[PDB]
Amino acid sequence: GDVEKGKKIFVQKCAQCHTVEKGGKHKTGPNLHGLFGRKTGQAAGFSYTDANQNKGITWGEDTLMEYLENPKKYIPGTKMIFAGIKKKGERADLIAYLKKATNE
Ligand code: HEC
Repeated sequence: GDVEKGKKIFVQKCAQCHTVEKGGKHKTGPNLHGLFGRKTGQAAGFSYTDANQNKGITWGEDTLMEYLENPKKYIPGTKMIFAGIKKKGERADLIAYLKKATNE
């Protein structure tokens, strides 16, 4: 994936609901710092659905690749109202961006 392309995707498709930085605010969706290795539904201070709390997976490259294609298919009942990113390359770029931005 291409980090710079992924940054642009994040701004267009994600940033209205999510921050990535350490100490960034929860918004409509949870702050995503530490995403890689985070268990579903475990960010303190965010009110998740039971569906997101109970999915029982660890976020990382492949679980994110699947989720982001079609969130509701991966986590039925999620309150993340986002249809998905259909192009594999776009998902890969976004994930590469997230891997950097959620760790910095
Ligand atoms: C607002 C309209 C959203 C947009 C646009 C995106 N996300 Fe989101 N996300 C949102 C909510 C309300 C939640 C919680 C859902 C629930 O059912 O409780 C989420 C959740 C995620 C998660 C899971 C995080 C966890 O701690 O388990 C991830 C990884 C995530 N969102 C990522 C993400 C990305 C990368 C987006 C752009 C493609 C994106 N979301 C858009 C709300 C909104």
